[PDB]
Amino acid sequence: PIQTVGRRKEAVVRVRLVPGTGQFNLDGRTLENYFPNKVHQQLIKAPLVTVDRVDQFDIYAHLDGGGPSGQAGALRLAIARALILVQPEDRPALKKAGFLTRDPRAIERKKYGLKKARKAPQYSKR
Amino acid sequence: GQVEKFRRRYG
Amino acid sequence: ERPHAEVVVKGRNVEVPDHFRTYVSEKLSRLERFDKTIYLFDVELDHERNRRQRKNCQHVEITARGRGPVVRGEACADSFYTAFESAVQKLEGRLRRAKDRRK
Amino acid sequence: GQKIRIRLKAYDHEAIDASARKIVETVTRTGASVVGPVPLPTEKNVYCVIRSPHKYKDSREHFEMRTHKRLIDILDPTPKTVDALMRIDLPASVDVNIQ
Amino acid sequence: PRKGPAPKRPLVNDPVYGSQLVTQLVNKVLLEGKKSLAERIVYGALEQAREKTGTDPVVTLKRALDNVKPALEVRSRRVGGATYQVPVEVRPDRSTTLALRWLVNFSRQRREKTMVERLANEILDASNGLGASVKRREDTHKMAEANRAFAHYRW
Amino acid sequence: PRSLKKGPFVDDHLLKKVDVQNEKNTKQVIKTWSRRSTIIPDFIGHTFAVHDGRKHVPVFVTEAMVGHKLGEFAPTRTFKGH
Amino acid sequence: AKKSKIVKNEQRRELVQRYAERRAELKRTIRDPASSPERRAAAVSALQRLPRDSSPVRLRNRDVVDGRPRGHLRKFGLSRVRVREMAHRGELPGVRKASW
Amino acid sequence: GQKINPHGFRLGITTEWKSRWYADKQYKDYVKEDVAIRKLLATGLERAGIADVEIERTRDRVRVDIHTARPGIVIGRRGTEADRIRADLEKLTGKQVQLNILEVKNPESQAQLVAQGVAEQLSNRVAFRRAMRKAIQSAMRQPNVKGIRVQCSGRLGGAEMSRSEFYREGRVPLHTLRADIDYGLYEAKTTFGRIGVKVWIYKGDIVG
RNA sequence: AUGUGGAUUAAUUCGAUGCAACGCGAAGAACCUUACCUGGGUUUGACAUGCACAGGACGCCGGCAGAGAUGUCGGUUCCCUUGUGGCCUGUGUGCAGGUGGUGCAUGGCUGUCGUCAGCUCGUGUCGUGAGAUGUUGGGUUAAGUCCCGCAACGAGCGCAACCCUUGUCUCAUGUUGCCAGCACGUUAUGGUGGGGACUCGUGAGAGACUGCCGGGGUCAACUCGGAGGAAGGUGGGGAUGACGUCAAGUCAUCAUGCCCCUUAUGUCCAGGGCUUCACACAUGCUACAAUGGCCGGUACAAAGGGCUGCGAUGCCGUGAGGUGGAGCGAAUCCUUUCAAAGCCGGUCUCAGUUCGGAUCGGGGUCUGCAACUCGACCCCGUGAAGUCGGAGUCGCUAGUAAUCGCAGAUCAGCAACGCU
Repeated sequence: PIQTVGRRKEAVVRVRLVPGTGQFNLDGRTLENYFPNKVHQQLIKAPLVTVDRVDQFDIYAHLDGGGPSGQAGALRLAIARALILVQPEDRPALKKAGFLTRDPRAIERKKYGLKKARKAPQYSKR
Repeated sequence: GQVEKFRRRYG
Repeated sequence: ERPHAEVVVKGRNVEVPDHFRTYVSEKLSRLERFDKTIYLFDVELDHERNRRQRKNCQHVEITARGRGPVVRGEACADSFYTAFESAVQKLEGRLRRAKDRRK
Repeated sequence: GQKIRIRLKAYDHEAIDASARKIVETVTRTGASVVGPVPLPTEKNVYCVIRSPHKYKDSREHFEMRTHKRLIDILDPTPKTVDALMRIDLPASVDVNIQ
Repeated sequence: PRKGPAPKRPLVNDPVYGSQLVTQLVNKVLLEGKKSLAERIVYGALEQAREKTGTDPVVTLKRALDNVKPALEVRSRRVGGATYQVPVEVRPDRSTTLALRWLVNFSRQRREKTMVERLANEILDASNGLGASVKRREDTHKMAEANRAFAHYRW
Repeated sequence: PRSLKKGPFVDDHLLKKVDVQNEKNTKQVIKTWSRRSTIIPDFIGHTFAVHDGRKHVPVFVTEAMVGHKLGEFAPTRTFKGH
Repeated sequence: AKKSKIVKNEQRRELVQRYAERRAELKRTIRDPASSPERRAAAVSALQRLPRDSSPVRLRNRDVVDGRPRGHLRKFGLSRVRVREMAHRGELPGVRKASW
Repeated sequence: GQKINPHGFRLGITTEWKSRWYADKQYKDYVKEDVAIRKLLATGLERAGIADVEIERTRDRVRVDIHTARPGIVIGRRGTEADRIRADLEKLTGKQVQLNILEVKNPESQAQLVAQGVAEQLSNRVAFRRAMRKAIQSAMRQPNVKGIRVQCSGRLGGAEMSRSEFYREGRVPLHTLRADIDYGLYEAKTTFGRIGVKVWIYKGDIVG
């Protein structure tokens, strides 16, 4: 079977990319009852746009961790990786698009001497 | 003023 | 802005006769005379009270606000009068220089 | 079957590893069933301070007293094997929960 | 950047329209992370314009942008006892950007009871050539005319 | 405040003093150090002296002063203006 | 800080072990329900007759040797300064400077 | 405050602890016990130099090892000193006292002991060049002694200014983690006031 | 709301003073704390430890006096083997104690210029000598990083790297966690047997090195474009603070050289204050509204903490909370199967309002011996100033800023909007 993974700032989701319809399952619901946000829909669908394979591969996945945006990014990453596993030849037009890079923009440690990461207090010269 | 009733509520 | 010079008289631990206050306010008016840009004058009158001292009994820190650049004059002497006058003359150098570079 | 669950605690992974190996060797002697060192997560107790006295709170220093942990589920409790396992002496950075 | 600049961010295309100035628009009207609120405001306003004009709002939007987008602006400098303003040409990137900034910040102080309406009416007004955005752009050109004298600086 | 179920704080020392005074059925000036005692209407004729960190102040009790602590009527801080 | 108040904190802990064990707690067990003699208990008054040092409220967790009475750490029974120094000398179980 | 303890900075990486156990609830107790132990050690013996104090705990027993280059001055030849200390251990509640004394090989390659010898020389009556320089040479003549530093402070010969000047030879890479280091400190008697001492010894590097 | 200055004040403990003091010492001032003030008692003392001498009890349990300190009666009137030991009763004796002063006598410890790239030595020559050269000149560098040169050859502390964390991947891996293929409960549900399959958690380890393609370059450094790769050119963030200055700060974290006290500057106590207020300053929070307020319905996170502690199931109370205790020394249970901003729906229609919440009068809850001075929370009523803010000024280059919420510790309970 097919089983692969994606991750974006504490947004893990496993993916079963079935060869069926474009019917999406997200823990017992669909891409419009979960994620009522067309931008997230676009991010999730753009690999299907890229290979022109909308309504060719069903999905079964589990929501875990992160929020909506991290979940969407990890999802499309995992879908891209599943497509590489189905066939490599689409790869050189994907890293071309960067639908494969695991977004290394994670949170910064809140530091001391501050109010948070970088916003210092109001520096008076008094 | 109603202290007879204050110390019926307070006992 | 003439009484707007925010006087701040103060001494951590000194016998402060209230005619020193007259001295301080007058010597600070003296520079109100030729700088009309003044908001704040935080001032101290400090005393190290060490035994067998190193020639420097009293101490003073002075800082002043101007429109942007702040001024800083520190001094040290045996008593109140040299302290006042010396910090005054250092401020005078600062402020002559500041109003020479202002234009 | 009958089960026995040993939960180990310590501060040094080197010691928890060495002791786990020695213990599982002793279990292996009498043919008693081993599950092995199933890794639990770690604890991270943290206690922030200030470095210096009387002021300078902006300067700080952090510390972290972790506690590594391991579960070793042992089965087939032959009481001879129990008599073997109960009485091993180990490094002192380890404490054990035989239950 | 004493050592050198760095790249610009790769704007996305719109899922609905096919234009990245619209994602630029939502990201310039955004306030306190409510990107989806910006999105729904903008889409509602543009569809209000659609029912106002019977056509796509994007064309009238870019026409308003053609009205309010300068290619010349000011850039000051302190010189010889009296600070001088100077005309400087403006590349199209910052032209569009500052135009949109004008557009939003002079939209906010209108009286349509609601941002979506204020914004939509401002866009229509600028397509027509009436908005305070256009007014300020004309003031900018007025200033450049008053200070053509300082172009030989070439800076 | 001192909730209902607990009952008030009427401390035992001056409780004993007032038991003495009302068993004798005569009322005299009394000196006490207890701001923290709340009031019963048993004290209305009684007279208390109470401390201000510095000295005492004899003060007479009244009906409507109940529900209060005596330190409400002992001034702690002198302030005279500037 | 002062040997006097260090001794006094110790002594208050001992008085606690005497009386707050049972004689300053069973009266709370009296005073919790609705079936109490609070109507006529005066267990409140007998508690007032017990000392003030009955309570742990009058305690103060001082550092076990130095007695810096503020900046206490209950994981160690020590103050921030000695804690620095001895963690810093490597004299504590599994204690080290950290990162994350 | 510039420079942290190299021991405390490399503690979990290169160097190691000096009081090993595990404990969840007896922790405060073990700490007050251990401070009382080290205090009574210093108070029970001072003619000799304790390099370290280290050993551990279990369900019942409370063991110690301890380092000093001159145990002959310390321990009861017949058992006097060790018995007084086992009694001190009974008093402060050890009750199973495996006081297993040990001694070092190279006392000159020990930071704490070199600093204690130096401070002894200072508190005797003595000046600074020959003591300092001769400790430096005594260390550097040995094989693993690949570097050294000394940072004395106090009022040498040369009335009242708190002067401090250092001496060194070899390598002292204190921002380098593969390095092994030994730190050495002292703070005790002298006529005018206190004298303080810090010492660094360098002993190869470590790859593991 | 906090912290200072200033004046009151009986006492408003003490220190902190530009950058580097002023949500500082405070990671918890109702008493305690607390060093301060009134009054009381006390004085080899609240505390140790050493002497000789008288002792066989010390104490401990209940009472009355008492603001308590403290004082007074009844009960226990020890075990060593007789030499006198544990103990204290006292006698004084060595004394013990000091938050009494000097951080400009000091150690330590720290902040700082500054995480800015420099600071120095040996031998060597030059110079009468102070001293210089080396470390200057050309290129390049995150940079005294490196190269081409020469009276300099080299070298050490430094910068960089070995550390952790995050970022991809392989091997092993199966509970307290995944649970696909399976089976069985089916309303609360991975709930239970069952599979290590994806996660996963913890451990070991390859992987990034201008390593490679090409163009420039003393052909040297070095840089400009490419491939792959997850990341590309000190991947990012931390930690790490050269010599040293600032007589920086700290004799109150501690320890300490000197001088002062000792019938009291010590010491045991109850009350009060450190929360005062005609004002000024500095740091922040919620507001000045429609990107909004109100009501209703629905979804996904990580992280930590928990025993004489955490606490729900059922119900009552408007709700603070209230008896009750399952279950947990804990990926199990409490931590809702861990939230809020957000999505959807309805009303409000630009206003001193369904803004805003202060201030104040009520009535109650909880922790504590104790809520007046001087605590938090809840309900009711109260409904103020305030309509985006002057000169000038602070912060921020990427998951950063801006915003919503949560958690922890110090904590009996709280000023926690603070801190991490």
